[PDB]
Amino acid sequence: EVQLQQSGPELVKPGASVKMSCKASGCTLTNCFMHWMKQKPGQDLEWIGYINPYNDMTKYSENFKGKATLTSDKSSSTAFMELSSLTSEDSAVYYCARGYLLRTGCFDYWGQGTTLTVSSAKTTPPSVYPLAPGDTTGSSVTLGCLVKGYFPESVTVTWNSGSSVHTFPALLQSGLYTMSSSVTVPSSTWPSQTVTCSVAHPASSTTVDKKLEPS
Amino acid sequence: EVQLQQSGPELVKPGASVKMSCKASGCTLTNCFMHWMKQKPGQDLEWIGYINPYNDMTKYSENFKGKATLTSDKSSSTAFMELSSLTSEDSAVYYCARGYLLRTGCFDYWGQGTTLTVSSAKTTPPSVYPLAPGDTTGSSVTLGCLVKGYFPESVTVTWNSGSSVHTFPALLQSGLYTMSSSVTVPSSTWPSQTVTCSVAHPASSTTVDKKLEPS
Amino acid sequence: NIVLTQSPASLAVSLGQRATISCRASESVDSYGYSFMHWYQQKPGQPPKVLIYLASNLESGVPARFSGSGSRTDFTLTIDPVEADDAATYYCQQNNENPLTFGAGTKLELKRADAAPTVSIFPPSSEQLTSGGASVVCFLNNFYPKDINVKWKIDGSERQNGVLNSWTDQDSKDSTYSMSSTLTLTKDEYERHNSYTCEATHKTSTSPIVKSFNR
Amino acid sequence: NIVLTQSPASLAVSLGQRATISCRASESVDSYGYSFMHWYQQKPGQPPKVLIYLASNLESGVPARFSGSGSRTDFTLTIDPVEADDAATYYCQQNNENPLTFGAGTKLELKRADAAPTVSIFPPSSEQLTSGGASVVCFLNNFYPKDINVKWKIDGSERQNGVLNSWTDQDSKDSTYSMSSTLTLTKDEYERHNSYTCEATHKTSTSPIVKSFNR
Amino acid sequence: DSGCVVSWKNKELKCGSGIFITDNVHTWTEQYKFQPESPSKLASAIQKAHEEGICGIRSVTRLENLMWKQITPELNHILSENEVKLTIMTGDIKGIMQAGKRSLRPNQTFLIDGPETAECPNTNRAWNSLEVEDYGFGTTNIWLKLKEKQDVFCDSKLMSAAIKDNRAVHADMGYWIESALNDTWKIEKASFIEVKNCHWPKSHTLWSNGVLESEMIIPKNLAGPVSQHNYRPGYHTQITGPWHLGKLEMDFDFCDGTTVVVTEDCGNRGPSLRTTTASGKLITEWCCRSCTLPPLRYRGEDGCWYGMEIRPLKEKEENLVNSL
Amino acid sequence: DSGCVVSWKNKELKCGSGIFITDNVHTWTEQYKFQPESPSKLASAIQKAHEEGICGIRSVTRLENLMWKQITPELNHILSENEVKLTIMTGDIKGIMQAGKRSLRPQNQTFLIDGPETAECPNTNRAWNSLEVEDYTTNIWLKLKEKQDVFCDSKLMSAAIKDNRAVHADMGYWIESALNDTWKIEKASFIEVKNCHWPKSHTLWSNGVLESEMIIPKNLAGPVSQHNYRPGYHTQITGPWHLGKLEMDFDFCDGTTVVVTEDCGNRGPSLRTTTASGKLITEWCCRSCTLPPLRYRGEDGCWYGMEIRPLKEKEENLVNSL
Ligand SMILES: *[C@@H]1O[C@H](CO)[C@@H](O)[C@H](O)[C@H]1NC(C)=O
Ligand SMILES: *[C@@H]1O[C@H](CO)[C@@H](O)[C@H](O)[C@H]1NC(C)=O
Repeated sequence: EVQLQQSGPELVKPGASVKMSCKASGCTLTNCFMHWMKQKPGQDLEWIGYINPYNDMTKYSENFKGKATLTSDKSSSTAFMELSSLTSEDSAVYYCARGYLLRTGCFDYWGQGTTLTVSSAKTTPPSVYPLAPGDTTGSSVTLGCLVKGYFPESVTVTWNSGSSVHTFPALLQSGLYTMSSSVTVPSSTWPSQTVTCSVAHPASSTTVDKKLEPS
Repeated sequence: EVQLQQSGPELVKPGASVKMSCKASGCTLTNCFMHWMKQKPGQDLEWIGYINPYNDMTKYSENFKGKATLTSDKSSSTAFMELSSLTSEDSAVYYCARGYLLRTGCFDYWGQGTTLTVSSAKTTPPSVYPLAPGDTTGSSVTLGCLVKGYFPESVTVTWNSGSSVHTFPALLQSGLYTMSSSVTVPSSTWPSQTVTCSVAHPASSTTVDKKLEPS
Repeated sequence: NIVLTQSPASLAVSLGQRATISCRASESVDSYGYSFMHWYQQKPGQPPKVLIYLASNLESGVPARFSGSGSRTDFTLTIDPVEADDAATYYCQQNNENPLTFGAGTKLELKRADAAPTVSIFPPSSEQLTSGGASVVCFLNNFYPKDINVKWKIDGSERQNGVLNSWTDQDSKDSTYSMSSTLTLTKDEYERHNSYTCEATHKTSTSPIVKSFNR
Repeated sequence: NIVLTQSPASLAVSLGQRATISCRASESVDSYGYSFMHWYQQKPGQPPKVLIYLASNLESGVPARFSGSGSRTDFTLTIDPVEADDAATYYCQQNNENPLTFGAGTKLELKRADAAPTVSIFPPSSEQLTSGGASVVCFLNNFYPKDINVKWKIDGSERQNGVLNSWTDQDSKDSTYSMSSTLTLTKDEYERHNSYTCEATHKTSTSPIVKSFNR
Repeated sequence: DSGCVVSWKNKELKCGSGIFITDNVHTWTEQYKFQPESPSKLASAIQKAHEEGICGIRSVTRLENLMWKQITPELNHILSENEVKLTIMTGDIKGIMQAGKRSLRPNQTFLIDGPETAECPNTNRAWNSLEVEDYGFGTTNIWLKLKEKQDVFCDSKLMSAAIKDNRAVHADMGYWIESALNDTWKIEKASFIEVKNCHWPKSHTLWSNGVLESEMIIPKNLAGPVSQHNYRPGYHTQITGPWHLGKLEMDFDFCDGTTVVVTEDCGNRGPSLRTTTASGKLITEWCCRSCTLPPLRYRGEDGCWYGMEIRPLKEKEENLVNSL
Repeated sequence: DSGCVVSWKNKELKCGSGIFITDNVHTWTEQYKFQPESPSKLASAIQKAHEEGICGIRSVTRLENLMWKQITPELNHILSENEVKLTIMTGDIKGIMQAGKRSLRPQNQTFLIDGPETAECPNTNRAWNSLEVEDYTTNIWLKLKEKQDVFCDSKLMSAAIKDNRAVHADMGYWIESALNDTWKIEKASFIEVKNCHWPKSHTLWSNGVLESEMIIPKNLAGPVSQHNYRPGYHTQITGPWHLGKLEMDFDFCDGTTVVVTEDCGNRGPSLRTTTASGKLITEWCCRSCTLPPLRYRGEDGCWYGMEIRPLKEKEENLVNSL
C-alpha cells in the first residue's frame, strides 16, 4: 500500500554532511509519519525521530538532536534527513519507515534502506571474473563469479534475471571489497545453454555482465 | 512675622538677563509659596507665578512662561527669578510676596520690591546741592536739597534720620533724573542747630551728606 | 482669566465721609462656600497691605472703619469714616482660579479746606555756578487743591524754557500737596540777568503770591 | 529509557517445532488498558516486517502460526509450527514512552537433517593471471550443520596463509549453509606449483571430501 | 505584545512576548485621542435626542470632553447644512464627571458638559453612549461609535489590569491604582486625571469576590474597582473625598508639615478637610479614631487633603476648607 | 517595569512603564531556575519530617521537582555528615502532580521525591506545598513555608487584561480568554498540572462564578473566574490531564468532524481520536456543546472534551482518560 522509496548509497568524507531522502506514496494527512532508524551491520536499531511531510510535526530523540536534521517537502511528500559532522560511528544503514505518534500503531511499511559509508576512500568499480570448471561431470554443474576490488559496498549479482543461487558476503582486503556468487544448474543445460552473471555496483555506476564459457 | 528680603536694584542692557532673589525668614514648609508680581510704575500688577523653596513646587502664568524662570535654594530658603531676553516692557518693580496655593489664602506679607531698569544708560551718581534762604523770617523755616543728574532711579533722602518732610518724585531730563526734598523746622532752631540731608543712591553705591548753612 | 474691573478709577472724598469702591469680576470668584476676594491698600513707595481677606473678614490689626461685602461677581469696599492716613491706592484681587488677577486700582484723594502755598525761592548754589551750569529753584509747599500753575519772571520777562515741575503725593498728615519748579540754564545765562521772581496763582487768591530776589 | 532485553540471544529450532522468544521491559509499556509492544521479523538485507502489533494481535496477512502474549513488563512471541521461511532475526519494540526502544534481537536458526557439502574447485581466471595476481577459489555448497573447517593442499603441502572464508545466511528453502574459501597469491606463486587440492572435513563423514585439479 | 523592559526596582532586564499595561496617566504627552468614525451619525443622534427632550450630554471620560471640543465646529456646521436651528456648545470639566439619566441612540441650545444648570439638569442629559471601534497608530487614535445598549459601566476596551511580583495595578485612560502585599494586601497609590461616575466592570477586576462596597477605598460609584485590592485596614469608603479636585494623587503618607495621632478623643469621620485654611494658615496637629498609619492623603492643585477619618486635633473644623 | 513593546496583531509599538506579564511557558530555554536559600535548612526540615513519619514529598510545580533533581546529592550528603541513615532519591513526574496531605516545618531509611505512586509510601505520608519564594537565566530563591494550605504560591502567579484579551499566567500555566461577541476562554497551555487552588487574589472576574462551569477545574489550579468559561461546556473533570503537558484550544482534531445532535451520548471521560492500534475515528458529536469543539493535544495525539463522543464508533474500542 504505502510505498517508501529511499535515496541511493552514499560515500562521504569525514566531518562532512549527507542529506538522504524518502518519498512516500499512498499516504494520508492523518498517518504518514516518516520515522528514521540507524542500524550498524548486524547490531541493534537506534530510533532517531519522525517527521510528517504534511503536518511538519517533527520529533527527535535525545541521542541525535545535535546530529540529525529533519526537513520535508509537501508536494513531493518527501522526508529529508541530514547528519551534521560525520564520523566512522555513522557508517551504517539508515532505514525510513512509516509509523505514527507516540502510543499509536507500529512500523507498518519500510523503505529499502540507505547505506552510508564515511571514509576518504575513492569509489573504485569492481573486476568481474568468471568461474567455470575438463574434469568429472554429474547431473548438475555449478558456476560462479568473483567480484574483486571494489569500494564501497555493495554490489548486486543476478543470474539471467531468474534455479538455485547463493550469494556470499563481501570481505575487506587492503581497503577494497571481494565477494563471490555461485549458481547451480543441470549439466545437460550447460554449456549447451548460455548463462550470464550480472554484477551491478551503483556507487561507481558500473554494470558488468560476464558470459560463462568453459576453460 | 514672615520677613521677606529682596535683592537690590538692577540696571541691565537690552537682550541680557537678570536674576533677582528673595529670602524668607519665619517660614514653614507647608506655607511659604513665594509669588512674584510685575508692576510698571502706577500700572496694574501682573501675576508671574510662585515657587516653594522646600517643595520646589513651581507654577507659572501663561504670559511669563517663556520670560521668567523660578529656582530655589532650600538651605538659604530663597527664591530666584530670571527674566530671559530683556526689553523696555520689562523695566518695572518686581515684588516678592508670601502666598499659598490656588484656593488658599491671600498675599499676607510682601517684600520691599526690586526695581529693574533695562537701558544702555550707565550708572551715574547724583550731585547734591543744599538749599537755604538774608530775607524775611517767621516762626518756621523750610530747607531743601536738590539731587540732580543720576541714573538709575532711585535715591533715598533722609533728614537727620528722624518734623515735617516732603519728598518729590524724580523727573527725567536729558536721560538723567532730577529730584528734590524739602523739610520744615522752627526758625528758632535754625541755623543755631545743625541740619544735614543724606542722599543714598544704591545702584552707584554712593551716599552724600550735605550740611545746611545759610548763604 | 478672571478680570477684575474697579470703579471708580480715582476717587476724591472729604475727611469723615463714606468711601465706596466696587470690584466687578468677569467670572464667579466663589468656591467652597467662600468668596476668594481680597482688598489691599498701597501707600506710594511701599508694598501693599491687606485690609479685607475673603469677602468680609477684617484683617488683624486693621482699623474697624474698613469693611468688605459682596459675592459672586460684585464686591464693595467701604471706608467710614475715611481719615487723613487713607490717602493711598486700593486694589482688589482674586485667587479662585489661575492666574491670580488684580483690579486696575482706585486712587483715593482726600478733600480738605483749601490752603495757600508757602513759596520759597532759591538761587543757584556756589558749587553749581563753578561746574558750568545754573539752576534756580522754587518750592511751593502745603497747598490745596492740587491744580496750580506757576510763573517765572526773569528781569520782568516771563520765562517758559527749560522749566520742569514735580508734584508730590498728598501728605498723610495735613492732606496737602507740594510742587518743585526748576529753571535750568547754563551758568553764563544766569549772570546776564539780575532779578528773579517766582509767582503762583492759586484758588486761594486772585492776586498771585510772589517771591523774588536779586544778585 | 525503557530498555527491552530479549531472550535468548540466538535460538536453534527444528522444523515443525514450537519457538518461544521473550521480551523483558525495564518499565511498564501498558497505558490506557493496552500494551504498546510489537514483534518484527527481519530477513537479512531487507527491511523488518511486522508480525504482532500490540501484545496479541496478528498483523494482517501474517500466518496464524505467529502469536503474542504478555503484559506490563513480560511478553512472549510464539511460532508454531516454525517453518523454513522463518530463518531471520526477531525484534521487540515499545512505543509507550519516548524514546522508542528496540530489543537486542533474537537470531533464529533452523535445525534439519545433516547433509554433506558439495565441493567445487576453480583455478584462477585467464583475465586474472594477466593482471598480476592469482586467486584459487573453492565453493562449499549446501551443507549442515554450519560448523566446518576447510583445508587447502598445494602440491601436498598444507596452506594456511592468505585464506579468506565467508559464510552465507541459512537458505530459506532447504535450511542449509554455504561457504567460499579464497586463496589469494601473487601471479608468479601460482605457477611454481602444479597440483591444487581442496579438502573439507564435516560432521557427515570422518574421511574428508576432496576435490583437486592440475595444470 | 513583544519587546523588552527594564525594571529599576527589580534591577533586571526582560525581553519576550505577552501583555504590557502602560501607565497612561503619568504620560508626558497625549498618547491617545478620541475621534468619531462618523460625525454625521453623531449629528443625527443629537437631532433625535434634542427632539425627544434631551437638552444636553455629560461626558464619562475626559478624553470624550476633549473630543467634543475638537468636534463641535463640524457638528454645528453639519447641523446648519441639515436645516435645523439647534446650536451645540460644549464647556469645560468640573471635578467629578457627573452622570446623566438619558442617552443617545444609533433660539434652541444644546449644552455639553460645562457647569451645573437648572435649565438643563442631568436628568435630561445623555451619558455613556459611546464605545470604542478600533485603533489608530503612530500619539494614537481611538475611534468611537454610538453604543447599542445603555448601561452604567465604563467602556471596557479602555480598561486594563495586571498583577506581578505581588504588585497589582488597575489602570485606565484616566486612572492608575497600585496595590501591594506588605504583610497584607492593601491599596498603596492612586492617580487620577479624571473622576468619573461609571462602574468599573468586574471582567477587568482582580480579586472581585467577597468584596464589601463599604470597605472599598475608592467608591464603587466613582469607577472604583470592586476588589479586595481596594482595601486599606482602618479606612472605609471615601464617599466624601476631595473628588471635586478632578485631578489628584492619593497615597499613604503625612501631609507636609503635619502629624496625625490615633486617639479615642478624636472626632468621628466626616467629609475630607484640607491642611490649609482658606486664609492659608496650616493646621499642624491631626488625629483619627481607629485608622491605621501612615495616613490616607490626597494631593491636588490646591494642596494636601486627608482621609475622611482624619480630623483636626485642636483646631475647630469651621475655619477649615472641606469637600462638600 | 519600564521599556518598549511591539504588538504584531494590533500593529503598534508602545513604550512606557508598568507591568509586563510574560509567557514563561513557550520559552525555548529555561528562563527561571529554582534554588534553595539554605540547603542545610532543607536537610533539617527533611530530618524533622522523617521523624514525624513522612516517607517522602510530592512537588507542587515542575520547577520544584527539577530543583529536587539538581539538589538531591547535597541533601543526601548533608544528611550523611550528620549521620542519619536516610537516602533521598528523586524520580520523574507522572501526569498530574498529585497532592500530599503532610507538610514540612521551618527552622536503611529512604525518602522518595516524586516518581510514581506506591502503597508502601502513599500520598497520606508525603509532604506537599511547603515552599514559598523569598527573593530573586534568572534565579529564584526558595525558603521553608509557615502555614499548611492548599493554595499555589501567590508570588509566582500573575494575571492581566487589556484590549479585551485576558491572561492568567504562572510558571507552568498560560490561560488566554478573549472578547469575541462574548467573554470566553480561548487557549490554554500546560507544561505541568498541579493540584493546588488558584488564589482569587490573582484572579480576574472572580465573582458570580459557578465552579461547575469553570472549564479548567478548580481542583487543578483553575482560576475561579468567568474568564474560565466556554458556552456549552462544563467542568473538564476527566480531561486528559494525565498527559502532564498539553495544549487545549477550540478547533477540530485533524481528520475529524464534530456535529451537534441530541442523539449523541452523554459527557464522559475524554477520548482521543486515534485508537491504540492507530485507526482514526472520523465522526464525532456532542449533545449541547458549541463549536469549535474543545480539543486537547498532547504527546500522544489529539483528544476531545468530555462532551465530545464518537458518532458511530463504539466507545469500548477507543482510548479514554481514566
Ligand atoms: C511595610 O510595612 C512596614 C511597617 O513598619 C514599613 O515600615 C515598610 O516601609 C513597608 N514597606 C513597603 C514597601 O510598603
Ligand atoms: C468570532 O465569532 C464569530 C461568530 O461566531 C466567528 O465567525 C469568528 O470566527 C470569531 N472570531 C474569532 C474567534 O477570532
